[PDB]
Amino acid sequence: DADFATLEKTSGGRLGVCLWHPASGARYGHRMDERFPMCSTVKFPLAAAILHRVDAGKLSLDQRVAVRQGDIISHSPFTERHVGKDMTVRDLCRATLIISDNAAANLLLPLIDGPAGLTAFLQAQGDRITVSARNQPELNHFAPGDPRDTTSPAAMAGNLQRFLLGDVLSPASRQQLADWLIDNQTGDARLRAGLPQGWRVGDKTGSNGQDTSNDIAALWPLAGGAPWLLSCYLQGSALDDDGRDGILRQVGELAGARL
Repeated sequence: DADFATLEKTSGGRLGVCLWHPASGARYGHRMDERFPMCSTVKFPLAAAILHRVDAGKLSLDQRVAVRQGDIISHSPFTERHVGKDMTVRDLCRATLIISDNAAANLLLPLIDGPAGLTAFLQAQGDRITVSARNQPELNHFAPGDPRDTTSPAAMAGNLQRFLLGDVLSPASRQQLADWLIDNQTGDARLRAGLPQGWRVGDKTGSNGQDTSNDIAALWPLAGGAPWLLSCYLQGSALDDDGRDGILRQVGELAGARL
């Protein structure tokens, strides 16, 4: 927890990291309780809330949601192909997670009573910090003192534990959720690029395109054993997307030396 301070100086802005090993209780990080904008990382608790409602019989992964032209916004590469028809909830979950389909998240949110319902879901599972207030794209707005669409590195690391390793979800739902993060397509130049060999990575990313990039991940040891959880938030950085990706890569390098 001193390498992160040195790394934060390179970034500019605020760097929040939480590396947690639940089986042993080891914890490393920096600004672990400060609030950072979630950006697209809000899609991970969004998918878990969907699966939890599915496990409760109040929703089905095979029910289909209509897609109209008004639902399409920027960076929605899968939902834009289904204007005038429908898509299964399962495919909407996959699209919003592995490629960060923005419209797919706006179509999943009303199924769990919107951002207010997502916050109510997070509070019921034990997360009293994370606040989900808006949908895409305005959830990327952030200002100090404004807790809307924010989380903490420790809170999101705990959510990774509850939904992937805990018993919040059914064994089939939590394994499907892990498989989605493993199939992520947007994190090759971020945490994955710095993490060492011998670990399976599942992650979800986020970015505002100017000064904020986030990446939360689960670290399964390929040689068997208990997994780690790594949340990383970088807000207000002076580096652009490629530079912030380099900071996220170095976070993976620092975490790899602590495994």
